[PDB]
Amino acid sequence: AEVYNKDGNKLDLYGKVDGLHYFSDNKDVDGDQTYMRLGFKGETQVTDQLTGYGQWEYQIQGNSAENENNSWTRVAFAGLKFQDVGSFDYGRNYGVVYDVTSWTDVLPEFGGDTYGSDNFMQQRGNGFATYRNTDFFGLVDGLNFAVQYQGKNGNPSGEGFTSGVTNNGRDALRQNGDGVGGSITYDYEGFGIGGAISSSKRTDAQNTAAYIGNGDRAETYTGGLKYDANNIYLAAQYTQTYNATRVGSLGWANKAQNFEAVAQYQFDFGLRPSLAYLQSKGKNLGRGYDDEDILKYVDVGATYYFNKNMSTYVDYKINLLDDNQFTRDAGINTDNIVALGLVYQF
Amino acid sequence: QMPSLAPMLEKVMPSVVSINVEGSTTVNTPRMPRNFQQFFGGQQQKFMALGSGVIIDADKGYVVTNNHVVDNATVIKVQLSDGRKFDAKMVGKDPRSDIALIQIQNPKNLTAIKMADSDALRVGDYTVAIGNPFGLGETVTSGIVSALGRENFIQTDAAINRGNSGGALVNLNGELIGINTAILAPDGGNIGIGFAIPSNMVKNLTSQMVEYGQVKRGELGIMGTELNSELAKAMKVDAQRGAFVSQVLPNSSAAKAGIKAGDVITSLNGKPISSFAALRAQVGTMPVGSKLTLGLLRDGKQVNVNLELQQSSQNQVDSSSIFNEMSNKGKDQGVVVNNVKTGTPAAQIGLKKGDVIIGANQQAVKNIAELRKVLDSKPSVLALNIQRGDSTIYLL
Amino acid sequence: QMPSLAPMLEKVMPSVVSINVEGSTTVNTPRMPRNFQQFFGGQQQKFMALGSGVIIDADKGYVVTNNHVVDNATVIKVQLSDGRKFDAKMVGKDPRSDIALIQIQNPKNLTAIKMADSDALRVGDYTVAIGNPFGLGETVTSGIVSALGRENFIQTDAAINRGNSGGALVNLNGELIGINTAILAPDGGNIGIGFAIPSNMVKNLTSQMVEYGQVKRGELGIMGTELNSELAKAMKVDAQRGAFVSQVLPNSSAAKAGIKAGDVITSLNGKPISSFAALRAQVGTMPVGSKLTLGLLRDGKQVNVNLELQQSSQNQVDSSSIFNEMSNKGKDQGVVVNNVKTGTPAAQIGLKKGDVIIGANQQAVKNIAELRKVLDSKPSVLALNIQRGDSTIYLL
Amino acid sequence: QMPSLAPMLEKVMPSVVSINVEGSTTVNTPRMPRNFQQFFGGQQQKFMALGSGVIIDADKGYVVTNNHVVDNATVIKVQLSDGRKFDAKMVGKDPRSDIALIQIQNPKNLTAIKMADSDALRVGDYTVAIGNPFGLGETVTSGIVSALGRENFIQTDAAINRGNSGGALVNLNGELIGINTAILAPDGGNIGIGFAIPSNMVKNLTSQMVEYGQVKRGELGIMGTELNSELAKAMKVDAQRGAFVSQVLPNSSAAKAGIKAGDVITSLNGKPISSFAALRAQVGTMPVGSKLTLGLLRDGKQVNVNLELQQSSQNQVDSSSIFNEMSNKGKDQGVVVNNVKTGTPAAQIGLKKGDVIIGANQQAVKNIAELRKVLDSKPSVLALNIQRGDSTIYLL
Amino acid sequence: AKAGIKAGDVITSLNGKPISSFAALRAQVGTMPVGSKLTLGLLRDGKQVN
Amino acid sequence: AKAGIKAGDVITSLNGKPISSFAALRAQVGTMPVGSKLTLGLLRDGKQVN
Amino acid sequence: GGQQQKFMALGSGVIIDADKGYV
Repeated sequence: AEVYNKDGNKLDLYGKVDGLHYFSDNKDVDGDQTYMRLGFKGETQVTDQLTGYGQWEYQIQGNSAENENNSWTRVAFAGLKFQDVGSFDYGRNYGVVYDVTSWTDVLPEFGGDTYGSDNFMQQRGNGFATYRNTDFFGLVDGLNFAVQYQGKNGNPSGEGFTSGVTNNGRDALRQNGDGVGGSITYDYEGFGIGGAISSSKRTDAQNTAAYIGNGDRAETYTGGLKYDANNIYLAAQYTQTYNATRVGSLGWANKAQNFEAVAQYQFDFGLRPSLAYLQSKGKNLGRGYDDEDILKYVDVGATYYFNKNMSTYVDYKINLLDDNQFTRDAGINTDNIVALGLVYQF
Repeated sequence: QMPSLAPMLEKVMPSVVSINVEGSTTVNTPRMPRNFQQFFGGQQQKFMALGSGVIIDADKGYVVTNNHVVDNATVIKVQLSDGRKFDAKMVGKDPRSDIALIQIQNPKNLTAIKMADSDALRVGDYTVAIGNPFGLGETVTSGIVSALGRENFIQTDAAINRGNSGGALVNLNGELIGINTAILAPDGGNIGIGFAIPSNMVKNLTSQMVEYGQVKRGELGIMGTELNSELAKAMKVDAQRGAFVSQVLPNSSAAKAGIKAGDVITSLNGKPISSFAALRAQVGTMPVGSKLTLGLLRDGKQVNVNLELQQSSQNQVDSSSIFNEMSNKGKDQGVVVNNVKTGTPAAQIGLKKGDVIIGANQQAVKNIAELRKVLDSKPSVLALNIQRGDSTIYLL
Repeated sequence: QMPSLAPMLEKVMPSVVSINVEGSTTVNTPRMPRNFQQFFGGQQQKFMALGSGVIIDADKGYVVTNNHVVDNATVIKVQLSDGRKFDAKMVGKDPRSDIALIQIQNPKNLTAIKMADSDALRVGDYTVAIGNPFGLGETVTSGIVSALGRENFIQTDAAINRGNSGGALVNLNGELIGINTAILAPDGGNIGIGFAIPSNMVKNLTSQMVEYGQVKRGELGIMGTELNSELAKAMKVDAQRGAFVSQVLPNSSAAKAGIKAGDVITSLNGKPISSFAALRAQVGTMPVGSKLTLGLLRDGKQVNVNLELQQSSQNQVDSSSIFNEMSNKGKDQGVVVNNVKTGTPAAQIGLKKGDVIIGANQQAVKNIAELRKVLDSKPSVLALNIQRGDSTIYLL
Repeated sequence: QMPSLAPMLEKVMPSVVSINVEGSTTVNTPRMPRNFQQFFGGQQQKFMALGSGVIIDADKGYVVTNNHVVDNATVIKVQLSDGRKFDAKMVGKDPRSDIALIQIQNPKNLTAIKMADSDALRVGDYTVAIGNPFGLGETVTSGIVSALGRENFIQTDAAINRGNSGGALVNLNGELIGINTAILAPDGGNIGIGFAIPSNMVKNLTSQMVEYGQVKRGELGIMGTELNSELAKAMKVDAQRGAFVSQVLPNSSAAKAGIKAGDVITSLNGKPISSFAALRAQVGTMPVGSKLTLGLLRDGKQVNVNLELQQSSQNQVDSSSIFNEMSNKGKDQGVVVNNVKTGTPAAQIGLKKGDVIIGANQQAVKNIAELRKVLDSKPSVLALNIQRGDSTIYLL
Repeated sequence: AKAGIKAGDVITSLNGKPISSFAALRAQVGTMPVGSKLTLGLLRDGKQVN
Repeated sequence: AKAGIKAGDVITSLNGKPISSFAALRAQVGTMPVGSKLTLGLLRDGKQVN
Repeated sequence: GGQQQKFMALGSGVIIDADKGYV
């Protein structure tokens, strides 16, 4: 909702409450999953060509008792945009690989989980410096590219570490050395085609015997396709990764091949059914694991839109992973899940 | 033995002082959290400044210094080169020239520099600068006169890489030839070489602060810029070769007499005006009450008018030895007070937005020098014979 | 009284001029919109340059200056220190040394500096530089001879923090000892200290431009770099300690005589060649038509050959006082024209890619100095006795 | 004719040498790929350093230089100004002062500079610096004494924009007055002006390295900082005006005698300690074995104790002319070896973590100067009479 | 602050007695009412005050 | 190694005959039993040995 | 989902033989 628009400054205050419940034989995901998100997007006109902006988004879980608080910052960044040249922003933001993979992250509840948060340059993460050029100086409609740098996020401070520390340090599964990446997308009418590449130094804390997938750098290569017209949405992405994909709590995959596909239709009366397939196939994993499925599921669901502010959905994760030693060791969910959600948003 | 600048420096240093300013200002309230990958876009905040100054009147304890150091000061301290410490109070300042005057409170045995005649300077002439570059103390650096402007800003290579625009510029005889300044405003720090106000101008601007309270510089009260600005384009200006009027200042002579944003001044008293620059500098060669007729451009508009004291150089809590933004009004026609604030310590005393003060708590106050001359002699009973046009009240 | 450089500066300044260049160049076409968070990767564009120069021949109005200032000039203006303004035309330039010669059009009462003997310079010697640092005018700065190379680039601390490589370097007697340059090509601006071409080299390079049209420097026509480059690795070069040949220039002597990319020169006339650098500098100590046999490396290849005039120093629209890129060919064997352009004003006149001009519109044109010596005396009827090898046509 | 510094520079240059260091260090292992839009956060790596030095003892071939140049050296080469090349070995270094001593191996016909008396320096005094700014060679730059500290770091404007902190600072008589340093540690490069250690301190620190093996500077062995640090806040410190103790060093006197992180020292021998700074400098005016009682703050704690040689200035593979980190122990009570490494070439020889060496392979080794005095005279049979407290073994 | 001390120094004793931990010290200074005088040994190189 | 040669040189012939590819060479050296002698031309600037 | 590491433990015990010092 735009709550302020005066003398060239605009402020949009937005959010949602998702009354949400999971049904699953897996009791670690089963039960109340209610949550809310809040955010703001602000923009200020500096000149006719130059605009400054900032965005912040926060998630607060609504499913805990009052003696605890489970909340986090999704994004927080400030930036400058110049008409027909580009933009730059810095902060917690999305990695440029997400420019392509976001195209299949459109499912009612699940999806978008061949990668995670704080996972090199694949999704949300800290310390992104992002440069973007839209429409190639305004001379090629629909063509966009981006180049991104990520600074090191290392070991926690004040915990007796003698190397690799940063002020905002964290556990090794969520660390990263310096990284660089890029994306190109082209959209003509309904069609879209895109590609992205990322390369991040891996830290010493990540390259210990306690984690599978030791390596100097984490690399990702992504291609994507999209069709979005005539009430039909189709998209697919394929990603090859090296020492970049987490294998639950075990560490990372030496190599992984990720694939996601989605098909959706929008009825006039407000119903939007969705069908999707995701898989992540790991190779040469180490410790005798050899080749294993990290993720494999079919997602069938539907959303009903009452209007732009109220909707309800059901999403059914038909989980094709089988319960074995590998998935047990990594703590990967192999059970089906049904989600039922009712969402108010502004 | 060997040549050295130490012998004259020993006769000069006692006149150079160090200055420590403490003061506050209004900063915007930080919005959290902080996202360094998100390029965005009231509370007083204390800050500390430090600079150099030169003793210019040993008896009165008058020290000349840069306005970028003492600006916004609440507390200004001075330390002599022998280590004696004193307190100081604002007596004057002038942001254009970046020159300010202060007075050591309770001077005792001071030494003043002799001022040389700026007009006799020549380019190959030797120069020596004295200042406090990085805070670590009083540094002297040497060199020569690089460019003699010809406003006559002096240019010299006796500067300092990445340091703050020090203070005194002295010749080989130990005489003051210029006060080094900072042309990188609201910053301090140089462009690569040094810029000094010439000693003769320093003498002149400085006496005004003493004998009037401020410098007699009239403003045309317009504000604007060049014909390249986004507004000169976003508003498409015909015939571009002059000063763009972005706005006419309120209660101004430009405002009073007639003028409106858009018109591009083309001349000033017959002479061509090709840039705000040219104009800003020309209006600076004219003391208050002067009359200057200039040609504007809308279709072909032109007028004649008389300007009043500028608003940049003003006073604050130093007129009444007590504590609390006036300035002079026209000729010796009292002291007119300007924009009052929010804390309202002085407004609370019955002083509005346009209140003159011809009554020296009993006598004549044709100016702030005089007025302040009384609020310093008889600090007992004070009744300000103020008359803001009509109302002639007498507050305490 | 006190010492000063002003007395000799007054005898020097009349020889230092200011230079304003106006010209254009080819820039890429901006692609919009502009995304500042997107690190990417033909039309003439006017630009303005400004620099200093030194009057070196009062009668002919010959001014020496940096090639980085006049390069690509369409219009070059000169303003004397007394304020008189003149027009100037290119007479010569040499990008290697970053030195150029120009001629004031219609000189009247000029003063030329005396050139001192560079060879007598010593490190503790005093130095004074004169230039136009930030455009604001003519600045002089002083210092000493820091390093005497020993090409003999002179190194001096009389530079300027963040400013553009000025021009004249003069000793305490007011004599020219070097022209300050910019070793930060296609930039201008210094590394921290100053680099000057020595006066004796300036005299030498300068006379060549006068008496030939350009400087006699032969090129081996190879182009390449060190053994660290991505191409020396991406192509894996055996035995790395020499100059990497990235490409052999077309219609060159290296090309003609024999050589192909990859070979790493190891010597030049018996002597070891450990870096492109070493080589680029060695080939620069050899005037056209010279013969220099060098050893290459592929398995063990070596050849001997003779080089021709370089292509960096060339002429354009200043040969024919009119307006329109030739250069000299071998010894006094006429003037060979090079790569014609797209606008084709000169190609349109029957001049191809390799057309010599031994006919001075009637006489002998062994060189551009002579040729231009005729297209300036008789601007009436012009018939260019050009013969591009075989065809001996006579265009107007 | 004209004045020049060349005549004294010719009597000085033979004493200034160039220094080329080759050595290695431990760098972290690069993690690939590399993502420049991802702000993150063991193997030896060779590096090359280069700097200047000054011949201080012609007979012994003793050259003074900066510790930031020779630190971590494996190979140190020296080239005289006449071009003769020599090898050099570490004899001493002291990171605090950033001063180091080396010895030319096999000197022949050397010239040493005369050292002047630092104490007689005055601010207007003339100064000349000699160094190797950008590698391209030996550059001299001139100026004056800017600030005389009063530790007496000398401040001078004879520096270099963006260049590495050279070496010699000489007066107009060619005498050494200071060695230029770099206060931008583990960087090299200046803040804008020049900082030199005064010649008298250089003489003093230098003799210690000779006659003892290292400089006698005792450390209090605490490590910490100011009361602003994140840890002074994250741990909330009461009464903030002193030195914050972040940690007490192991096997130290602070440790031994009594003290624990957190306490904020408030005084040292009665005198106020308002900053780590003040303290770090005060403890540096006290040679080993000294006793200094200081007041701590927890609730109101205070103690008295005696300090031992610091650990910053130590030796390595230069004690035994052979190759392989000891230092001195208390007064002339032998040479105590410190933290052994991983390659263990010296540990492999029966030398633990705390092994003294009073036996000069037969004689008295009250110190590293003596010890090294023997491992240089009789390189035949070597039996180290070491006794690490109890065990008195005799290894080869 | 007034009397003299600066961050970093590690107190080693309080009135002659060993101080091995902030703890020990925080507790010892708590057995002393205002205006009391307690001389303690600090450590920088070997500093001590009263 | 013993006889003389260093990385970089590109063999151009083997006993007078042209060597246009490692291939050609690897196969030619395979038609020669131990102790044989084969003189080949290298290329650096123009080097050759036996 | 090798190096020795020092650790410290503390507990209580009961004297069960005063002569032999058995706890």
